[PDB]
Amino acid sequence: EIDVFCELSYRQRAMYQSLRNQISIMDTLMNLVMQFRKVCNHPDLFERADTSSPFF
DNA sequence: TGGAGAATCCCGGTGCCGAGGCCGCTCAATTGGTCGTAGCAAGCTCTAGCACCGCTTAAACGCACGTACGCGCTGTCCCCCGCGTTTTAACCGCCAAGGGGATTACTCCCTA
Repeated sequence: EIDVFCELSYRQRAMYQSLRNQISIMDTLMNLVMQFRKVCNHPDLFERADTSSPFF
């Protein structure tokens, strides 16, 4: 059994920390631990990156 | 009237498939007892439904009389039927999708 640690990429931690900011109001925690598990898997699960352009 | 042909009947054969009957279970109908009530029986009031009389007039009705409208009769046509050809898409089969819902998993926190 080999443990393989890797840190949250800058996009993931932008998701994770703004999500964790909800703990300043709630604590829904069982909802948050599923959103935290999504971003810990891939942020496209939480918000799919897609072709984008400036504000019109 | 006759006739030909096209349309409908009837008779027998075939098949399939659904109705009628059988079997398990269950759960919902029945037995037995309690308790509340509700509506059934008496009694009182007096409300308004019925009957009658007399007057008023305005609504009904019998009949005169016309003319306005119902209907049969003629002509036209046009437009809907009937039947043959062309075309389309309804019906059937088979696979696909997914989409919804109920069960199961596991944390977190309310509430008893």
